Amino acid sequence: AGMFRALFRQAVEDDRYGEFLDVLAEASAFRPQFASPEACSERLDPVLLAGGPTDEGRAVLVGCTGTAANGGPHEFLRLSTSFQEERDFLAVPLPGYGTGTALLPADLDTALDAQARAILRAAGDAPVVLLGHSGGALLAHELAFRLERAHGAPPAGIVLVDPYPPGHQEPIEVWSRQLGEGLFAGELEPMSDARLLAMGRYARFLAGPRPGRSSAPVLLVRASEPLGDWQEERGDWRAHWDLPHTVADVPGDHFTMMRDHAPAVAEAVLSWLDAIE
Amino acid sequence: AGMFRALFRQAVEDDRYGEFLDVLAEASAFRPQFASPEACSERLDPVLLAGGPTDEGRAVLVGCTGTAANGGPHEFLRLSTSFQEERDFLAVPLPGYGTGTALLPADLDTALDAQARAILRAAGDAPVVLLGHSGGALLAHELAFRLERAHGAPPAGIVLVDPYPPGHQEPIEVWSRQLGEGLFAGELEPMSDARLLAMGRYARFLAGPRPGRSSAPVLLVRASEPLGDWQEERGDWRAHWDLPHTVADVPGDHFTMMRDHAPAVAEAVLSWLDAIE
Repeated sequence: AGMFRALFRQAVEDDRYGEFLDVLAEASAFRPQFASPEACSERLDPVLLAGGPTDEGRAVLVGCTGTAANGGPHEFLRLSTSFQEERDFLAVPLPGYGTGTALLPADLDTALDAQARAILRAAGDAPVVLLGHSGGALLAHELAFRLERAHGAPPAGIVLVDPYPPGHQEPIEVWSRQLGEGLFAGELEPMSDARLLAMGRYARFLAGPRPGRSSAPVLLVRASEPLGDWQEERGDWRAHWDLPHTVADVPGDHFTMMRDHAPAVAEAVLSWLDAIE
Repeated sequence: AGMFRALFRQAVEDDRYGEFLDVLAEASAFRPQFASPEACSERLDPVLLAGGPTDEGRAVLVGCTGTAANGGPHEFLRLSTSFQEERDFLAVPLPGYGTGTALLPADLDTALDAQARAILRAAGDAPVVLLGHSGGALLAHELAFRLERAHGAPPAGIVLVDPYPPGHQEPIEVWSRQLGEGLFAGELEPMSDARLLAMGRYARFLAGPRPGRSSAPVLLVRASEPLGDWQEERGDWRAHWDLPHTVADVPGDHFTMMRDHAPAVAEAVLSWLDAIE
């Protein structure tokens, strides 16, 4: 399709994923934006992917879509099947990826607020537990902090699946070629240039300094196999979070933990949710 | 057309032409390149646009295509008609703008060597006078120096039409909006994203330090009208070259000197050529 995808393919071929993500971030400043949560063009209505049991007061799980330009509403499909008959699971879209092409958020807080309003409509009064994978894990925690402080609705918990926060990103930078190759392997259609610009823009959002820590307890779910090669002498390659409530290790790598081994992730989540309520 | 064009249009509207030319330069690093003049994909066969009188040892004019993404083989068409029955006029393409998409040069010297070899073939035994406008004027001079220094064959002269070399570009920045608007106004079809990356790549080449100075005599041709508003207390808005052999002023501004007033440009060239030989 478009030139950004062709350039990005070349960048991954030449092992320069990070350099090209910076180009996408810079280019993204020239796309139409939205600066107030109200100015948002898309409907961020969460999609119900699994139903809980017929009852009460139980937490609903909200999946926070990650930044992958090849992603979208299919991200949590495999995982959600293990929640059927256990928990409601809602998937909330990320602003800037839809349709027409969606406006990009002016800053992260503008996108988080538009998500927070959509989640509060769909969840009604049930307690909310957020879940995210990789960059979606970072976004789930930033959203949890936004719901606390700007919307007076603190979530009951956060599930961070393989997060690599600023200061602990080194292994995911070393494996950046595998991230890029996984984006192309995961194409169900050619990544549009609009979505690659969204991906670059959110990546830069989530690299910045964001000191707030949510008060909600954190479940840290970690892959057990490394995504690529790794020298023992470089230390621990694993995902990381500061002071998690619970830590769970599941089979698979950064990618296959949410595919072939998604049931192991679901079981860690379900046990944790029962414990904390 | 493509996303780069739409981004560029937005950048011009927001008075950010220069910042977006930098995004194009950075992005252009991920296009396939050629590193040897042999490895150049397209053939740089110079096109004969006007023929001189049939007789000897008269110089032929070589038009050095400029950097504008909206340019190409039409650039010298109205200028060349005034050379018919006076001087051979050849237009040499600029590598990376053609065709399958054209390979970009690894550095400016690589592209200049490719042009140098096509020109030496096409000109045969005739002395050569190089001519260029705006960014093409900077390229004409760099080509003149390459021919003298690396190929041992200095041209008989250089015609620089409205050059703004590094160190003398304050008007080019003050008028950046008008330059961007003149690019879109000059479109005969939509600027392709490949040509926009070519333009950004050559613009960065021409911003870098290039110390070599040609020993060929220079005709400096300047526009007489300012392209935009300019407080004369700043200094001179006009085009500049150090130690020109001759200076000629022609009607029109930076753009209209070459369309509406090309005959005035041609007449200054033809009179200068007779003088130096």
